Amino acid sequence: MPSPERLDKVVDSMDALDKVVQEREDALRLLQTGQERARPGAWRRDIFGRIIWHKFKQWVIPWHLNKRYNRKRFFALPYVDHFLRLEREKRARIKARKENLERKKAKILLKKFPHLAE
Amino acid sequence: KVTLPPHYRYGMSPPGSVADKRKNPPWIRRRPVVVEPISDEDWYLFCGDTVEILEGKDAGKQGKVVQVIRQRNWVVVGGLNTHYRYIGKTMDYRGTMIPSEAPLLHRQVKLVDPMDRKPTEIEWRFTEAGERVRVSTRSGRIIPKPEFPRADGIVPETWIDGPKDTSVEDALERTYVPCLKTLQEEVMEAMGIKETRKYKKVYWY
Amino acid sequence: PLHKYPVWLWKRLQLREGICSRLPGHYLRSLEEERTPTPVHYRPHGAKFKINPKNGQRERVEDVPIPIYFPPESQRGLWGGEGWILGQIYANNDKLSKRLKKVWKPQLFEREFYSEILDKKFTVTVTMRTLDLIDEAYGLDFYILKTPKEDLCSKFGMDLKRGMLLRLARQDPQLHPEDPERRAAIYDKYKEFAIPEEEAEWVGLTLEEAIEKQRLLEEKDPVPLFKIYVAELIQQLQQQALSE
Amino acid sequence: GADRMSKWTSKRGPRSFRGRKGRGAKGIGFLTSGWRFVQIKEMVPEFVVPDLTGFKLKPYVSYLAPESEETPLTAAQLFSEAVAPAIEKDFKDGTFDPDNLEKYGFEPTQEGKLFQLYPRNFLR
Amino acid sequence: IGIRLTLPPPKVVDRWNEKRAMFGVYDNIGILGNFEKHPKELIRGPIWLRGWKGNELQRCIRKRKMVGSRMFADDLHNLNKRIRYLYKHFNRHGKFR
Amino acid sequence: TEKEFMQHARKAGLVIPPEKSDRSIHLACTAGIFDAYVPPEGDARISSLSK
Amino acid sequence: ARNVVYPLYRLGGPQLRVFRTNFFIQLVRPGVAQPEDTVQFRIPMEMTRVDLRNYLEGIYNVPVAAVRTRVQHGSNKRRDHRNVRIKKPDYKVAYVQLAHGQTFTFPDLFPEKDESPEGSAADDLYSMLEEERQQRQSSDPRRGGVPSWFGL
RNA sequence: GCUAAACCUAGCCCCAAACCCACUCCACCUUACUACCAGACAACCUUAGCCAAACCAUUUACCCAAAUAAAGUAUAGGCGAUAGAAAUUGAAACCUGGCGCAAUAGAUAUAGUACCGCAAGGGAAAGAUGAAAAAUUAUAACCAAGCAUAAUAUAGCAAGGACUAACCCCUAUACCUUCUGCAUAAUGAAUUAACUAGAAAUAACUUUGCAAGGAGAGCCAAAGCUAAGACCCCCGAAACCAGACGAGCUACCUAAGAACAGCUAAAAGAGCACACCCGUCUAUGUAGCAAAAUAGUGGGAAGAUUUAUAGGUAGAGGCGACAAACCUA
RNA sequence: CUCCGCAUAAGCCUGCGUCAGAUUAAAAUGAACUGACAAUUAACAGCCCAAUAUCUACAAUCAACCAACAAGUCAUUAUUACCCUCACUGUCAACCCAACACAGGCAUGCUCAUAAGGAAAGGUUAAAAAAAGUAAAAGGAACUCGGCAAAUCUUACCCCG
RNA sequence: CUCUUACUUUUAACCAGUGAAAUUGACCUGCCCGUGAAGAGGCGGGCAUAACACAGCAAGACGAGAAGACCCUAUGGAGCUUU
Ligand SMILES: [K+]
Ligand SMILES: [K+]
Ligand SMILES: [K+]
Ligand SMILES: [K+]
Ligand SMILES: [K+]
Ligand SMILES: [K+]
Ligand SMILES: [K+]
Ligand SMILES: [K+]
Ligand SMILES: [K+]
Ligand SMILES: [K+]
Ligand SMILES: [K+]
Ligand SMILES: [K+]
Ligand SMILES: [K+]
Ligand SMILES: [K+]
Ligand SMILES: [Mg+2]
Ligand SMILES: [Mg+2]
Ligand SMILES: [Mg+2]
Ligand SMILES: [Mg+2]
Ligand SMILES: [Mg+2]
Ligand SMILES: [Mg+2]
Ligand SMILES: [Mg+2]
Ligand SMILES: [Mg+2]
Ligand SMILES: [Mg+2]
Ligand SMILES: [Mg+2]
Ligand SMILES: [Mg+2]
Ligand SMILES: [Mg+2]
Ligand SMILES: [Mg+2]
Ligand SMILES: [Mg+2]
Ligand SMILES: [Mg+2]
Ligand SMILES: [Mg+2]
Ligand SMILES: [Mg+2]
Ligand SMILES: [Mg+2]
Ligand SMILES: [Mg+2]
Ligand SMILES: [Mg+2]
Ligand SMILES: [Mg+2]
Ligand SMILES: [Mg+2]
Ligand SMILES: [Mg+2]
Ligand SMILES: [Mg+2]
Ligand SMILES: [Mg+2]
Ligand SMILES: [Mg+2]
Ligand SMILES: [Mg+2]
Ligand SMILES: [Mg+2]
Ligand SMILES: [Mg+2]
Ligand SMILES: [Mg+2]
Ligand SMILES: [Mg+2]
Ligand SMILES: [Mg+2]
Ligand SMILES: [Mg+2]
Ligand SMILES: [Mg+2]
Ligand SMILES: [Mg+2]
Ligand SMILES: [Mg+2]
Ligand SMILES: [Mg+2]
Ligand SMILES: [Mg+2]
Ligand SMILES: [Mg+2]
Ligand SMILES: [Mg+2]
Ligand SMILES: [Mg+2]
Ligand SMILES: [Mg+2]
Repeated sequence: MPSPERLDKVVDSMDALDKVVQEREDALRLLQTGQERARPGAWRRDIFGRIIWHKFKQWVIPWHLNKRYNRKRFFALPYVDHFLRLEREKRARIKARKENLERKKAKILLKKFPHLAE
Repeated sequence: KVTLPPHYRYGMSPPGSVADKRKNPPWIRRRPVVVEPISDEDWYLFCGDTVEILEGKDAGKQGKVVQVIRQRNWVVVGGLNTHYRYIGKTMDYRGTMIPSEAPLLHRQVKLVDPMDRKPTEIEWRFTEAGERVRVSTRSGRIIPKPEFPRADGIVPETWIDGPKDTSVEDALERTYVPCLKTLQEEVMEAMGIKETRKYKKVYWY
Repeated sequence: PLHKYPVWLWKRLQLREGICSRLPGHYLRSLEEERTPTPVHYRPHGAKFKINPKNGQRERVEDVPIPIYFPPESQRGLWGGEGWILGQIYANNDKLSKRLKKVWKPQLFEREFYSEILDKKFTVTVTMRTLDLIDEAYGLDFYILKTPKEDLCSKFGMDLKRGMLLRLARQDPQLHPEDPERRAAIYDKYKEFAIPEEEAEWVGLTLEEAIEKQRLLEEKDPVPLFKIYVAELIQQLQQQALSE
Repeated sequence: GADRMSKWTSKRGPRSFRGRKGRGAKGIGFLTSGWRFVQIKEMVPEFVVPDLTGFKLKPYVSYLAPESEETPLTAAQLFSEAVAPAIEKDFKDGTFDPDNLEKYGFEPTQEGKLFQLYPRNFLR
Repeated sequence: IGIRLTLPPPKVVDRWNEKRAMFGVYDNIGILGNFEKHPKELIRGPIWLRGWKGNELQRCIRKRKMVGSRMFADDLHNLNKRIRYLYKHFNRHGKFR
Repeated sequence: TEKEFMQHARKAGLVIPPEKSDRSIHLACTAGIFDAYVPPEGDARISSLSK
Repeated sequence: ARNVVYPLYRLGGPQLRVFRTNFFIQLVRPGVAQPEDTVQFRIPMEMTRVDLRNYLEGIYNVPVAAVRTRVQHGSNKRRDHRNVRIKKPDYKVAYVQLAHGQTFTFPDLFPEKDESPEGSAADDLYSMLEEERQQRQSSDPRRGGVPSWFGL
C-alpha cells in the first residue's frame, strides 16, 4: 500500500471524534439524571455462583409474564459453594507463584549488578 | 498490532521487520537477557547527543548518538565500535563491504561537557522556570536535549498543506457553544427534520 | 498455601462488609447467638456430676443433643420442636446383631387455633407436644410470644411473633375497630412482651429476607448533578457577597 | 468426531437449524401467515447525512499546529459554561427560585421526549 | 553422553557476609540472659514446627490440628490421605513387631 | 509420527535495511573516483627521462 | 450501526434514525466476470441489503436498482506451530446493480507508467552498490585465479 | 566421518506475610455466546464400602476451633482387634527466606492446549550461538549405542594360559531368579542413555554431661537421669462401595413417513424371482481391504417385512419371540 | 471396464480454483501439503399464522363394479380485530461413519444401460510351492466321517419340530 | 477318486523406486553314541570340517505368539440356587 499510515490516522480521528461526542452526552446525562451508565443493569449472581453485571434488554411485556426470562436463573444453590472455594484457591496459587517469582528475579538481579543495594 | 512473545529478545533490527521475524520466530525460546532496571526519568542519553566511549576497540572517541534502545539499555553511535560486513551480496558477486556499528551499554559511554570536551557525570535538576534539565557534577553547566528529526520524517518548518489537509485557521476556530442538547437533537433542528410521534415506554430487564 | 482466616469464620466475615454491615445491631446479635434449644427427644442428666456405679467416683457428665431433621413442611406448622430422628438401631436390642436404619416420625394433626391479638383463626399442623405447650402458656399468644426461636423451630411461628409484636408497638387500632375498651384490655395482658417497633420489625427474618429489606430502604434514584452544583453555586455566591 | 471447539454458525446443522440462526443483522419486520414477511419502514435505520458543500474541515489537519493539552470534559465544566451564567444574571436581578429551574434548562423527567438520556432510545 | 564437556562457572562463596559472620549469635540467650528467652523461640518457619520434632506421621498429625482449618481443600484432602497411608504402614507393616 | 523438519527459510534482499528507520548506514569511503585520471601515453618512457 | 443496542419499536412510534453510522464498506474487484452495471462490495455481517442501498444513495448519491448478498466462509484449516487452527474471518459480499443504465468498470489503481518514476532517483546506498558492482569484473580464465590486484 | 553429544534458563516446590473478591461497546439458560411478547418447575433428607480383625457377621483412628502436660490414664470394646476423654495446667510468635528442583527433575503445563472419547472424562511432547546476526562462508575438535573408514578362512559361552607369531596347542557346561538339585530344552533380558526400591517405636548397647539425684514445671529414680548415635523396601490383581456420564451401536417401545420389478395364482404370515434384508456351506484371508472381510453358493423377499428421521426406558437397573441375548468393537 | 452415474437429505466445513513453492505422491508434468488471492448472489429450501366459541359418522386401493378387515394421513362456521409488504439464513469441493486417499457401512428420486463415470498390466522373465479359473482318454463316488467341492437338474423313506 | 496332466491369470523370481511387523542373553550357531534337572549345536569319547551369496524344504532349535482357559492350591473373587 502506498501510505498505510493514512488509514491509521483516519481511524484515530474517527475514534477521537466518537470520544468527544460520547463525553458530552455522558456529562449531559449526569446533570439531568445522575446515571453513570446509559444502559440499565444490575449486579446479580448467576447459576454458577459468580458475580456478574446483567445488562437489561428491551421487552414489551413485564418480566413476570415472560416465558423465556423466567427460565433463566439468577441464584446459586448450596452445591456451588465448594466450587467457589476451589476456584478461589486456584487464583490464590497463581497469585502466589507470581509474587514469589518477582522476588526471585530481584534477588538474582543483584548477583550481577551488586551496586543496586542502595 | 504488536505481537511479542513473553521473553522476546530485542535487537538492533526493529520488531516486526523481515530480519527480526527470521531472527525471532514465534516458536523460539532463548535465555532472557538481564538488563539493569533504570527509571525512564533517570535515563539521560538521547539521540543526537555526543558521548565518549570509555571501553571498547576505540576508546576515548566522541560521536553522536544515532539510536537508543531502552529495552536493553543500548546506545548506538555512528562510526565508532564498528566492524565490517558485506552488504548487497549475491551468489555471483561477493558484495560491498561496509562498516557496521555495534551497540554500546550506557555504562561503556559517558556524556561530555559542552564547555570542555571531556567525560562528565550529570545529575538532573530544575531551572528557574521549572523545566527539568541535566547538569554536570563537575563544573555544572546546562546540557539541553539535542534536537533530533522526528521518526515519521515530517519537518514542520517545511510543510505544505495539501488538498485534504485542514488549515490552521479552520482547525483552531472555535464553533462550539456549550448547551444542554445532544448531537441528535441539535442536528434535527438544523437539518429541518420534524418527528411528532411519541416513543412509547418499554420494560427493561 | 494457607488462608489468613479459618474457613469456619468466613460466614461471619461477610457480616463485616457490604450491605450486611449496614444492618441493625440488634438483628445481627440475634443471628450470632447460638443458645441451646430445649430437649425434646432425649432426657437430660439434670446435674453436672455423678457417681459411676462401677468405681464409685465423681465423674463429670455432659448433655449431648440428638440431631433432629426438620422437613420443609415443618415450617408451615407448629410441631413444638419435634422432628424426624435419622439414626440406627440394633435388631432385638442386641449389640451383636446387625445394625439397621431407623427413622422415627412424629404424629401430626390438623387443628384450628385462634389468636386474640390478630383476631383470626389458623388451620395449622401440630403435634401433641405443641398442644401441651400451649396449655402451659395459657394460650397461643403466650406460647408464640414466650417461646424463643430455637424452640419454636418454625418460620410460620416466627412470622406470627412479628405480627403480634408489631401490633403491641404500633398499638394498631385495626384490632376490633368498634370495641375500643376490648382492644385496650387485650394490649394490657401482653404488655410484658412489648418491643419497640423499630426492633420488632426485624424479628424472624432470615439473612436473605433482611438483606432484601435493607436493600429496599437504600434504593433511591441517584440525585441529578444539576441540583448539587446549583447548591454549591448559590452557597458560594452568598459567601462572596459577605467579603464585599 | 464433531468439532466442539469451532464457532457454531448457521452453515452447520440441518435445514431447520440453518434458517433459524442468523449473523447479527437486526430485524426490520415480522413474518405473517403464508411465510409472508412484512417490512416496517419505521424499523429500518434512516441515515441522516448532512450537506457537505462549503465545508472547511478535511480528513487531516496540518502539522503546523500547537500541541494543546487534553482537558476531558466533565459535568461540572459543562454546568459552569452554560447553566451558571444565566443563574448569576438572575441572581443579580433578584428573581431566582427553584421552581423556574426548568426555564434555566433543567429537565425534571425524560418521558415525553424523542431522545431520552436514560434509558436512551436512540442510535449513535 | 551424560557428562558435560565444559567446566561449570566457578562457585564463589563469601565466607564473611552478614549471615555467616553472625551465625550462632544469641543461641545462649537463656544461659546469659537470666532465662528470659528460650533458644527455641529464635527459630522461624512453620508455626507447627517451631521447637518441635517428629516423624512424618507426627508432623502430618500436628499440622492438621494447628493449621488444618486454614488449609486449601485439595491440600487438606491429601494430608488426610497421607495420614491414613502412614497409619497403616507404621502400625501394620514392617520387619519387627 | 507428525514431526517434520523445521524448514521455513525464505530469501530476502540485503541491498537496503528496514525502511522508515531513523538510523542509516554510515559510509567512510566513497565507491569510485570523482574525476577519472588518464595518465598520458608515453609516461612509461618518461620514467627514464627523470628530468 | 453495529455493536449498539437498537431502540425497540411499537406501532405508532417514531422513525428509527442513525446520525453517525460505523458501517465501513470497501469496494472490491470481482474475481469472475460480471455484468457492466454490477458492482461488488465487502460489507460487515450485521449490514443488510436495505441498509446498503440507503447507505449508498444517501452518502454517495448513487442510485441502485438491485442488491444481493452472500456470506463467504473463511477457512479454519490453517494451523500454527502449536497445531492450533487459525480462522480467516468470515465476510459478507454484496452485489449492486446500477439503476439508470450506468456502467462501472474497476479502475487500474496501480498503473505501471505511474509506478515507474520519471524523475531520477538517487539512493545513496543503492548508488554505492551499483557503481562498485559494475566496476568490478569477472576473473579472467587465462589468469588461472591469480590475484589481479597485484600490479607485479 | 555421519548420526549425535554437551549447556542454563524458563519456570516450579515448601514456608512466611496478607483475608478474598470485576469492568470498552455488543452477545450469551432457546440448538449458550441467538436484538423484540401472556408466565407461575423450583433448594434442604444418617454416606457407603475397601480395609483391620490373619474368614466374617458387633466392631475398625479420619482437623473441628490453645502448643505443652495431665495420658495412651479414666473409660469403651465379638472386654478381641482396636478405640479413647475430661477436670486441671498453660507457652511463644521480627513477611520478603531455603544443607529445595534445574527441561525424563520441579506444577500436567511452552497447555488443560494438540490428540483420544458420543458423553462424563483422560491427557502429552519440547528449548539452548554471540556484546552485536544492521557480524550467519557461523560457535574448533575430542565422548553412548548404531554405522562408516575396514566383509570373511577348519574348532566350538569365544576367553584365559601363553607364544617369535592374530589363529592353530592346552584348559574352560553364559548371567539373574527359582529350587532337594539347572549348561539345562525352567524364569527374565535386542542394546545404549536416563529414571527406578528399607520409612519407626519399645527395650538394650556405645559415647558425653550431672549425680541420690537427673531434666529449661509435667516425668523418671533402691545409680539413676538427660542428650546424641544407630534397626523395619518397590511394582502388580480379579474385586467392593459412592457420585456423575451414556439408548447417534444394539434390545424393545412412541410419533409421524418411505420402499417392495416382472411371472404364476389372484384367496394367501402362497410359490418362482430383481432391488433390498439375512448370513447356510465352501475356499480365501488370519498385524487383513476388514479389531468379523472378499468371491461363489444360499435363506427370505405384501409381511410377525425392511428402512430414514425425532423422542422414551440407565446399572441394587433397563430391554429381552431366555441365547444368561443386547445396553458405543 | 462400467461394481455405476446425476441430484436431494444427512453429515462434513474450503479439503486437486488461480499464482508461487525448498513441500509431496512409486514419480526433482501433477498435487488432496504450505503461502497468497479469489469464491456459493433466490425464484429452490428454511425461517410462519390475532382472539373466543363452534364444526368435523360414511377409508385407501385408476374408486367405478366387486369384496374385505387389521377399520384407516388430509374439511369448518360465527363474531371481533386487521391497508407498510419481498428482510434474514443455507447455496463451494474429488466431501460423511470406519485411526488411513480403507475391497466395509450409508436414506430417497431419476437413469435400468447409459448422453454419465472409470483403468485390471512399474518393466522383464514365464522355476517350485500356493491362490483363481478352463479342458480332459477309459472308468463314473471305487474319494471321504460325509457326494465336501465341482458337475448335473433327480427317486424314495425315516427322526425331530 | 483310480492318477494325474496341460494352458491362462495372480503370486512368484530378476531390474528400478518406496519401505513394515512379531522376534532377538551373547554366539566364532556340525554328526554319532554316551552322559546329565532323566530328550545336548555348547559336557565326555570319537568322526567331520577353506571362505561366501541366491533359491527351495519344514525334521529340530522342547520354534514365535497369549505370566495354561484342563488340574490343584489361596482362610483370593464373583454369578446362580436353596429346608
Ligand atoms: K510397624
Ligand atoms: K478376606
Ligand atoms: K509432563
Ligand atoms: K529345568
Ligand atoms: K516354560
Ligand atoms: K533359559
Ligand atoms: K529372572
Ligand atoms: K432415543
Ligand atoms: K468437509
Ligand atoms: K473392508
Ligand atoms: K465417459
Ligand atoms: K494334458
Ligand atoms: K523346522
Ligand atoms: K512355544
Ligand atoms: Mg441468499
Ligand atoms: Mg479381615
Ligand atoms: Mg482440657
Ligand atoms: Mg516437565
Ligand atoms: Mg561409538
Ligand atoms: Mg579347542
Ligand atoms: Mg541382581
Ligand atoms: Mg522341581
Ligand atoms: Mg549342573
Ligand atoms: Mg540350546
Ligand atoms: Mg515357573
Ligand atoms: Mg529406620
Ligand atoms: Mg463386603
Ligand atoms: Mg452402586
Ligand atoms: Mg434411537
Ligand atoms: Mg442408525
Ligand atoms: Mg407407531
Ligand atoms: Mg411383487
Ligand atoms: Mg411369501
Ligand atoms: Mg419364497
Ligand atoms: Mg427381537
Ligand atoms: Mg436356555
Ligand atoms: Mg446356559
Ligand atoms: Mg420460496
Ligand atoms: Mg451444488
Ligand atoms: Mg492399474
Ligand atoms: Mg509387476
Ligand atoms: Mg506350480
Ligand atoms: Mg475324464
Ligand atoms: Mg465308499
Ligand atoms: Mg449313486
Ligand atoms: Mg476308502
Ligand atoms: Mg455342494
Ligand atoms: Mg420349525
Ligand atoms: Mg526391490
Ligand atoms: Mg524371550
Ligand atoms: Mg542324548
Ligand atoms: Mg536359505
Ligand atoms: Mg513355509
Ligand atoms: Mg500361570
Ligand atoms: Mg475369602
Ligand atoms: Mg474380601
